[PDB]
Amino acid sequence: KRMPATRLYIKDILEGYFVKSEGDFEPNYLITKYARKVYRAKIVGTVVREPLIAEDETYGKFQVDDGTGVIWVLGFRDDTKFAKLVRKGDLVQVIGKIAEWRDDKQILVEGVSKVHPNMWILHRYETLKEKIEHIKKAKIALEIYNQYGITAKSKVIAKNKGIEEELLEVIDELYGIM
Amino acid sequence: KRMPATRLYIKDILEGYFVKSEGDFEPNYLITKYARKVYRAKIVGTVVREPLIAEDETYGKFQVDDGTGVIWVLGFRDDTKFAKLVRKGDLVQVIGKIAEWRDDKQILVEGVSKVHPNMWILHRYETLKEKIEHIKKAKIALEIYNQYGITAKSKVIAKNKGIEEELLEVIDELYGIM
Amino acid sequence: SLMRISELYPGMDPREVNVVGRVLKKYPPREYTRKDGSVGRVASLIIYDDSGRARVVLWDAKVSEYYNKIEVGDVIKVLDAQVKESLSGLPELHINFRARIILNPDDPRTRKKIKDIEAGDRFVEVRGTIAKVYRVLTYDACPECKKKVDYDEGLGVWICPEHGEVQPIKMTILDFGLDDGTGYIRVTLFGDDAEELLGVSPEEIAEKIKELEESGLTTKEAARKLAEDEFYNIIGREIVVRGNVIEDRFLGLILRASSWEDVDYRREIERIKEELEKLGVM
Amino acid sequence: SLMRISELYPGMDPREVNVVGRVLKKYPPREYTRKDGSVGRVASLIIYDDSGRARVVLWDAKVSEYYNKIEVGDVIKVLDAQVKESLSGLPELHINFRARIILNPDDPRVEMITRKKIKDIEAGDRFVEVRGTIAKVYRVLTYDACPECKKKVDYDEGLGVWICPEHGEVQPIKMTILDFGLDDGTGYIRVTLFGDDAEELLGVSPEEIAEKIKELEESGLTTKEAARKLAEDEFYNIIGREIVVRGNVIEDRFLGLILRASSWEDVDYRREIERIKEELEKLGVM
Amino acid sequence: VRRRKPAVERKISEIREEDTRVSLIGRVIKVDKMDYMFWLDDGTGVAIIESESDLPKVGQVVRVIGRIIRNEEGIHIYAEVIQDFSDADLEALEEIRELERKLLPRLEGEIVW
Amino acid sequence: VRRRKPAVERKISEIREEDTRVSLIGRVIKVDKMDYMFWLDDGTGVAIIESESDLPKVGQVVRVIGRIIRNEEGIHIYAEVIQDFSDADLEALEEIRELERKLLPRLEGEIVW
DNA sequence: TTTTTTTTTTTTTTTTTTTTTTTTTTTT
Ligand SMILES: [Zn+2]
Ligand SMILES: [Zn+2]
Repeated sequence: KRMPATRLYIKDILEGYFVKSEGDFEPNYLITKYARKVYRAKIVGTVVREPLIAEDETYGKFQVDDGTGVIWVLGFRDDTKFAKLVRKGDLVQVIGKIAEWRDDKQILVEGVSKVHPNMWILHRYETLKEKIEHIKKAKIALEIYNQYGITAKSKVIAKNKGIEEELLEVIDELYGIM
Repeated sequence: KRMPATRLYIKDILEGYFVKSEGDFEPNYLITKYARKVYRAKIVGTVVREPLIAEDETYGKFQVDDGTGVIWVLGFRDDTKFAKLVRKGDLVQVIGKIAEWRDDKQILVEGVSKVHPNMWILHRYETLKEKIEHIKKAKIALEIYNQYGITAKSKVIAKNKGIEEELLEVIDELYGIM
Repeated sequence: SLMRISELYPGMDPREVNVVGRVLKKYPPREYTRKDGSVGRVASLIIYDDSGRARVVLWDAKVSEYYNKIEVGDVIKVLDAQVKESLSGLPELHINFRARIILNPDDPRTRKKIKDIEAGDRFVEVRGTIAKVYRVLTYDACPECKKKVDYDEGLGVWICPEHGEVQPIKMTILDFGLDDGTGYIRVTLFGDDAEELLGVSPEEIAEKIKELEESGLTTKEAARKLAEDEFYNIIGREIVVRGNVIEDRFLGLILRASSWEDVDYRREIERIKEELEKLGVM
Repeated sequence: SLMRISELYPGMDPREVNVVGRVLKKYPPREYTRKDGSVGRVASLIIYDDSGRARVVLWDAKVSEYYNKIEVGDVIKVLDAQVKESLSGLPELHINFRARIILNPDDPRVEMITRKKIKDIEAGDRFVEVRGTIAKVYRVLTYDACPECKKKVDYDEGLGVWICPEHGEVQPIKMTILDFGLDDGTGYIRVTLFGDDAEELLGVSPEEIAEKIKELEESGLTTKEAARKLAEDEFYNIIGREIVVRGNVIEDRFLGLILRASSWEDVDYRREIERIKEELEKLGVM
Repeated sequence: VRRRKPAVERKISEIREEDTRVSLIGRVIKVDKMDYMFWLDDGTGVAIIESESDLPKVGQVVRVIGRIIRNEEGIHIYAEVIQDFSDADLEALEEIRELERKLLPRLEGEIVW
Repeated sequence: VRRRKPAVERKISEIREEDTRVSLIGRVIKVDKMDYMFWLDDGTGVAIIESESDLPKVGQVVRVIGRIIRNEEGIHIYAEVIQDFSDADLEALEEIRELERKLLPRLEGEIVW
């Protein structure tokens, strides 16, 4: 399998809780304040500064601002090529893995490309739609968790209300983190 | 010490009373009709004739006219060089010691140099300013001399009115000459 | 009618069947055995119009009625015939009791989210982000069937297994992944569609593949390398792909994209507004 | 504002600071260490208006904000800057958080971009201007000097080089010394001119003077004797010339008051006549 | 640690005193190619945009991200980013700005752990 | 003993019959290079100056010291000294001539021994 | 309608030289 890249506001990534998987092959993920488990991030913003390419070409990075937050986007080794593509002022869409370095969340670039201003508008519309969809589902799942917890009975009730079983585990994990 | 060269009209030098000092080291001086003791003269005029250099180079002389009088300027031995510098028609400024030869006052050249026509104008302005300054001071000093003479009381009165003690001695000496 | 032979399909309403064709071939009449044990007659012809060819099958009294009246080069008009699928999958015109023939006539002649996609899905429209580039390469293809052609060193010519000696055309293959926020799917583009997305000519891609192969890489290795080194810029681009989903026995679902196009942002925003209205936002 | 750079003074109210200037020089931005140990940035420019020049010092974010936007020949307007005294005693404009700069402003100013008589002179007098006649020429000579400190250099015969006690091995320059007297009608004072000022008055090159000094020394005269002789024999023509000298008065323990002239210039006759007119008005002439 | 403050989306008429970095979207009405400044009109006001290097064209629709400069001459924007918003559906943008204004505070306030 | 009579400073229009040696200051308006004569205009008149060797240029401001020659052809000056007065402030010279005229006779008359 | 076939995943980041001031008398 290959899980989805979740379209989010940079603020939601920044305020999230990064989870480092102990296994050498397990993917790292983030749990947002609204109990959203995110493996990959899909953001749309403006490149605010001219990229930073290390002289030794070991890493390349660029900054993206979407209005709700500012995040760094990093490409290592030959992946430095991604940072060379962009320039200060470009309006871009970024997909990648969420990483945490020095307790600051960032995006490990998988892809970056220039977008039309209407794509930024489409991004804002989709981000808000998905956010409302998720919050309403998580609110019902939280009530199920507070009443029954993670039991075989609660899993059946969650499926009946259109809630994935994984959502109850995310709530429990978030409660454990907090 | 080295006393000042007084800026005067040639007429004032010519009409003065030359005083030969009896000492072999004492400087000769002149007392003008306005009781001015003059050790050195500073005049500005035109060289009216081509200089006179003695064939044996023992003396060199040149004539200067300032409008108020005509005087001879003399340089002896190697000082003949001063007369060689000038030519007929040059507008010059002369500084030197006043001398009297054959009952005619003259200037023993210490320095002679060509001047700009505006220097001749500046000379006339300074000469008149100094003359008025001196006459007014000598008029007050003459009143002091006629009332008290050369006494310790008159010297105190002279200092109070901005008159030098030497001025009263010059008046007494001039009265003795006349 | 303006109907053409190319428009015939098996099981179409015989009342709609109205085509003309010139007779290309006439086969001998034959006998056939009926379900009741009796023996009937059947005869076949091949006709064609400006669009294609069709077998015309005359049954029983229609053989006696028309067969000798028709000759090669003549034009016939066929009405009210049943359309059947031939043994090669093509439409045939069956001239039974109901059908008529006129000799030498007077005639002028769906949006689906990746999470909902299934194996074997047809005509699916998916809007998403290019997430990965697997391979970029070009192969020599037949200009008719677009299949891989083989170079024969003995004859010095290019041989297509279906069309024989052909002049090969360079066909571009682009394998990438697409993400829509609810799922991930592999995508394959071919020729003109792939060249349009890549923005590089197939002849230029062939030259770059050759340089990589000369360095000691196989065709497989060179295709993956060129995708990562030169076509990584395409990643992050939002596009709309349309195609059919085939299930690979190890690679999983692969979307064979027939076409790709730029996102119509106003159309997409309207879809989102519909979803927001369903959530009680507007 | 009508304010000019010449009107700036250290500690003036930054709210009054409003000047314009064309950029004459731009120096590279530098780092500096703060009292807290952090490192900041600072960059300096030189600007000038119709009245004078000022150093402009951009601090920290003001460097990032304006430094690359400014170029030589551009005009800037400076507002609300602190005025400090430079290391040479002159006003400098400090562009800190409070200050503002307007690049190529719309401003009307943009298109526009002590005498003492010898009789009154005392020992140790500074910045005195005296107008008088050259009356005597004491000595004319040239010596080998250091190009940096202008002090006498010594020739080392063992190493074949010229040694300055302050700067070590140096390339010597010929320095001219002119000692003369000046008379203003109220007194007499000794005057000394050096190098370029002395050469300008003498109208002879220092290399030519050195050659003449050498000829005199070869004849059996010392350096002292040769200097007095050259002044009397060749530079006697300078006597009788009216000049304006400016300098400081030092008192020699036997020679008396010596005016070390920093500069000399020709007499401005109209300026002098105006001074005399002032004196005549005081006497009741005009 | 002065982390980069995200550009706050505003209309020219709604700029606040506490705003230090803003995002404005409008049409260019005048370009001064000597002082490197341009006049941006969004429908709600006109802002004087001081640019360092990029000067737009007259009549071009642009999005500007800049730092606000408050001086005695007024409030001008020192432009950091100037983007071509010529084909941008500002009607749709205005509609999403209103949707975010209404729904974002309600979504955050729904959290009852 | 005929001692040299000092040159009496005059204007061309103020020359007296008893004057034998004068000082005039003016502008050259014409030079005759064959008869060695030139025309001097001071503002008050024009005098014909006969020169022995030095001929000035036309338009040059000069000061002439000469002996007056009175003949049937008129009054001409036999030039003894011709000086270049081109940079001379004649305004200042005129002012000092008036100061001397007023103050010199008063200064001499103040002597009451 | 096509080529050729093994999906995904972690971690790595900076102001001078050298010293004795001035003065009489001599003239074709
Ligand atoms: Zn083929
Ligand atoms: Zn030195």
